[PDB]
Amino acid sequence: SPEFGYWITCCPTCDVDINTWVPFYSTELNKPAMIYCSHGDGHWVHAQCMDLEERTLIHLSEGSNKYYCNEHVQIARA
Amino acid sequence: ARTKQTAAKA
Ligand SMILES: [Zn+2]
Ligand SMILES: [Zn+2]
Repeated sequence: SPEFGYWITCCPTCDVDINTWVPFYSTELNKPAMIYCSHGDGHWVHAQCMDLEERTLIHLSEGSNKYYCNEHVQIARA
Repeated sequence: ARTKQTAAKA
């Protein structure tokens, strides 16, 4: 179910579907890795849908920076 | 940044 937050359509180009997904990152088991976007009220995106390389995803995860996804990072922030 | 499924676990 999408209610657990993984098997969702995360963005207009999202390719992830529970019937066809396969592991891609070294840290994945049976669920896609995701990252939190701070735009608006916030939302989660699949890392692979953002075209994040593993090293980049891990660097983001180990740091304290907020993240803005590819759809929202270019929107001016008041 | 907050992430999910980014660490090895046991
Ligand atoms: Zn996606
Ligand atoms: Zn976003």
